Amino acid sequence: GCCSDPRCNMNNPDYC
Repeated sequence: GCCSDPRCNMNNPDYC
């Protein structure tokens, strides 16, 4: 999903 964007990444802790 969002491994490069840390914001999107932190928004969805269960996934990358």
